[PDB]
Amino acid sequence: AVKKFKPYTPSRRFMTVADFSEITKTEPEKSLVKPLKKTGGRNNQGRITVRFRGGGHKRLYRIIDFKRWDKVGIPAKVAAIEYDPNRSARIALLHYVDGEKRYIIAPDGLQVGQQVVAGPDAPIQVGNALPLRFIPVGTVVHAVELEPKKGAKLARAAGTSAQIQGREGDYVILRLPSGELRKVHGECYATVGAVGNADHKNIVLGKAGRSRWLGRRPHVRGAAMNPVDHPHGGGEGRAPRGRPPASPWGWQTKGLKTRKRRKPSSRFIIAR
Amino acid sequence: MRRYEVNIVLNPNLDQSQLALEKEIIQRALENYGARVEKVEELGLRRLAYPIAKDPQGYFLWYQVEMPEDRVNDLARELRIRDNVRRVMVVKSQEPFLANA
Amino acid sequence: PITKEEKQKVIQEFARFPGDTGSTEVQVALLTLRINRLSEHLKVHKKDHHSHRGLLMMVGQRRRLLRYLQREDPERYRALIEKLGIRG
Amino acid sequence: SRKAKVKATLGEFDLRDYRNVEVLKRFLSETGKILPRRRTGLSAKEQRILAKTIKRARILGLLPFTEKLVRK
Amino acid sequence: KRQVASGRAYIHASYNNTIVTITDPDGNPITWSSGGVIGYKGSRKGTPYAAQLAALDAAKKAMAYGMQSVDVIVRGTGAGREQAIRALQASGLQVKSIVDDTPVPHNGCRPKKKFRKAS
RNA sequence: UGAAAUGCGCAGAUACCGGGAGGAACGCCGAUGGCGAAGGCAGCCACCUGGUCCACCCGUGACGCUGAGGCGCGAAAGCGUGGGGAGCAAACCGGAUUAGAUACCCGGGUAGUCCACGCCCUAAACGAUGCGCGCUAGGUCUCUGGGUCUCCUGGGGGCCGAAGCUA
RNA sequence: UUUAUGCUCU
Ligand SMILES: [Mg+2]
Ligand SMILES: [Mg+2]
Ligand SMILES: [Mg+2]
Ligand SMILES: [Mg+2]
Ligand SMILES: [Mg+2]
Ligand SMILES: [Mg+2]
Ligand SMILES: [Mg+2]
Ligand SMILES: [Mg+2]
Ligand SMILES: [Mg+2]
Ligand SMILES: [Mg+2]
Ligand SMILES: [Mg+2]
Ligand SMILES: [Mg+2]
Ligand SMILES: [Mg+2]
Ligand SMILES: [Mg+2]
Ligand SMILES: [Mg+2]
Ligand SMILES: [Mg+2]
Ligand SMILES: [Mg+2]
Ligand SMILES: [Mg+2]
Ligand SMILES: [Mg+2]
Ligand SMILES: [Mg+2]
Ligand SMILES: [Mg+2]
Ligand SMILES: [Mg+2]
Ligand SMILES: [Mg+2]
Ligand SMILES: [Mg+2]
Ligand SMILES: [Mg+2]
Ligand SMILES: [Mg+2]
Ligand SMILES: [Mg+2]
Ligand SMILES: [Mg+2]
Ligand SMILES: [Mg+2]
Ligand SMILES: [Mg+2]
Ligand SMILES: [Mg+2]
Ligand SMILES: [Mg+2]
Ligand SMILES: [Mg+2]
Ligand SMILES: [Mg+2]
Ligand SMILES: [Mg+2]
Ligand SMILES: [Mg+2]
Ligand SMILES: [Mg+2]
Ligand SMILES: [Mg+2]
Ligand SMILES: [Mg+2]
Ligand SMILES: [Mg+2]
Ligand SMILES: [Mg+2]
Ligand SMILES: [Mg+2]
Ligand SMILES: [Mg+2]
Ligand SMILES: [Mg+2]
Ligand SMILES: [Mg+2]
Ligand SMILES: [Mg+2]
Ligand SMILES: [Mg+2]
Ligand SMILES: [Mg+2]
Repeated sequence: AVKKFKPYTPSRRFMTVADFSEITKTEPEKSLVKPLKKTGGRNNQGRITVRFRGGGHKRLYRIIDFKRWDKVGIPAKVAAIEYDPNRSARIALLHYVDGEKRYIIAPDGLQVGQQVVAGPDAPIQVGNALPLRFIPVGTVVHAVELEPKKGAKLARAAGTSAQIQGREGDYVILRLPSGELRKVHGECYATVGAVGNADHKNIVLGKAGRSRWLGRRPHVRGAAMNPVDHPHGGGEGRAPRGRPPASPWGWQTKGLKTRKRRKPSSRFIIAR
Repeated sequence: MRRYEVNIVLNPNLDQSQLALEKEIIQRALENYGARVEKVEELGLRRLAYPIAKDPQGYFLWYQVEMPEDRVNDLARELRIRDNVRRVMVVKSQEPFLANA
Repeated sequence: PITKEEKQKVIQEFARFPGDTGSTEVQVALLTLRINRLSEHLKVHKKDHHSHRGLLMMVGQRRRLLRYLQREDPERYRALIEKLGIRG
Repeated sequence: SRKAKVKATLGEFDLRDYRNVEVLKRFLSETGKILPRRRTGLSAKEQRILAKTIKRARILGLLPFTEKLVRK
Repeated sequence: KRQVASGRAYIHASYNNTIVTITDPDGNPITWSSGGVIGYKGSRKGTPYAAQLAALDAAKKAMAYGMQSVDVIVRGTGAGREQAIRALQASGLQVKSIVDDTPVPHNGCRPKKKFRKAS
């Protein structure tokens, strides 16, 4: 669910928080397998290269396991489900029979205390990782690799997933969370199930400050600027765009496509 | 527990060796969900009225069983996981209804 | 469903005497069994209103009896309830 | 108009067994439809039992769902 | 791009027109015609005579690539059906069979207001 | 289509074949039938579950009937949050018709139609016939139980009708 | 597939 508040202040009236009942003995995280210190910095070497960032709560980085072939065959028990501030999804601490501990992005359903495993073997149930080629066509899946052995990249956002649609050569055909139909190599690992914490999309920040906590500084409209600053600056009492709506740097921002045309990747795609 | 007849249609192009492979998992899954077999009728290949999986023919299997009813649904889901298992119809057993007699 | 010996168990346990297969309590108790069953079914299948209808009927019936019993014998009313956990 | 009611065309059959085609495939038409009561000679109760099973067989792949009208 | 003896004939018969495509044994159309190809516009094409004229222009072009036998297949009601079936037989092409494959849903998509009427 | 026009099509359409995607509805059976208190319920399978009838005459011993309030359910449309969207289709655009045509016919087409959850509480929600019980000729058709299985008996669904009722 | 309409009191 999602937590609501009686309006005992404005903003608290619309404010809505995440449900943390799914969260098992978190609080203190697992200092070992993560965390590392997280270098919080809003610009590159010198200059701001992404506007409107900075501030917001300090964070410890949980170094999660986005490649599971690392431990083929070795099963493991799910010890806890934890809060991770560095992603929308929740994380699951799992103890391997090895005695090795690793975090995984907690899939929807994944219960505390169940066994998990990865490999060409691997029962087709929730939490288990397999090379795409060995997953029954039609199953939903998450944390997919885009190229073999390069680590998961796709469907890692809270509530996201991907469907295996068919096979074609050493490639299988996924339908990515974006809706794009893509061919991915069969050797690429995926893990069965959707991501979970899917109520995520339904929280309401409620106030300006709430955005400040997440590290988002106020965003100012070109419309409020001067010509020096933005295509939309200037006028003299409000103003339509007076030209095709543009970004501070001049390019159009309503329709104009941006994907590089001649791109090797193009040969493996087929949708929106 | 209840008596269910269990119909399973398999890929016809499988070889006698594979066919046994696909048939051992059935039998284990059958046992893992709590089914105690009774009869059995492996009519084998059979001509189909319409192509299932683009294959005019299909290899048939038929089991009578007594399993806990609260696990029949799950069983069917499991039996179907195989690609060489192209259809399953679990049906609760019935005393035959006769005519002309 | 409530199986034969399953309901038999109850019949015997409440019978006012070996042979009693439909006294006030044996009925009340009997109903109580189905009610608690359905009540747990509806908790799961809540958009199943038709079945909930019967529930009301089984509940209403049970009440009528208990009102009769508490009218004729205010003793085995406490007794019956206490033993069943009813009237909240 | 003519022909027999069919029920009087075969001996003692189990119209609950959805597996024996030959008995059943005679209750279908040229095109493949379930035959009306006025040609199966079955009763109210028997016609339901029949269809219910005729459907099952179809799913199984034994009985057809439809077939073309031959030589019109 | 070839000359094949054994073939297959298709009759599409709608209220508004009749169109006949003649295919190879595999279904690949060898040549086709319709009420409009004959020379008619408007509703003249929905005629049984337009269907006849049509099915002949079909067969005639078929025999060009060497067409002898067909397995005539009709789809859809309409005034084209029979006259189109007849016409074929009455010129070269021996009709090895006459199948009716007019597609019908087991209650699939809702139809247009026009073809629904009752409930 | 009445006839057409808009529309689509030599940028390869319609017709035909093979592959794939996706949504919705379930042909024959099917009935003038069945079930439900009503709204209403129709491919198949399994699980959970309500009502109901019959046979036996076994148990309680009037424990009944109705029911102002209350509570629950309540077609379609409609509303909120998500999803879903193939066909259809208010609105809207275009083509025709006409004196005009914001319609009727045609080509497009968005909400909606579908799912989850939560609201809305309407209706020719109709048998325009509140519920329970006893009493007052029969004929025939049908569904479904039991029968000493031509006939009898119980519960339903129809028609014709004694007596009586009715403008 | 083209039509709509018929003043007031008797
Ligand atoms: Mg720099
Ligand atoms: Mg530096
Ligand atoms: Mg520097
Ligand atoms: Mg958001
Ligand atoms: Mg702003
Ligand atoms: Mg300014
Ligand atoms: Mg400056
Ligand atoms: Mg400028
Ligand atoms: Mg400007
Ligand atoms: Mg101004
Ligand atoms: Mg026409
Ligand atoms: Mg076809
Ligand atoms: Mg053109
Ligand atoms: Mg044009
Ligand atoms: Mg060209
Ligand atoms: Mg096609
Ligand atoms: Mg009824
Ligand atoms: Mg009705
Ligand atoms: Mg029942
Ligand atoms: Mg007695
Ligand atoms: Mg006594
Ligand atoms: Mg009052
Ligand atoms: Mg309510
Ligand atoms: Mg409603
Ligand atoms: Mg509605
Ligand atoms: Mg809506
Ligand atoms: Mg919506
Ligand atoms: Mg218009
Ligand atoms: Mg106009
Ligand atoms: Mg004028
Ligand atoms: Mg008019
Ligand atoms: Mg229209
Ligand atoms: Mg349309
Ligand atoms: Mg609105
Ligand atoms: Mg009311
Ligand atoms: Mg009504
Ligand atoms: Mg009135
Ligand atoms: Mg009445
Ligand atoms: Mg009343
Ligand atoms: Mg009955
Ligand atoms: Mg009988
Ligand atoms: Mg009667
Ligand atoms: Mg009458
Ligand atoms: Mg009279
Ligand atoms: Mg006037
Ligand atoms: Mg007048
Ligand atoms: Mg006037
Ligand atoms: Mg006057």
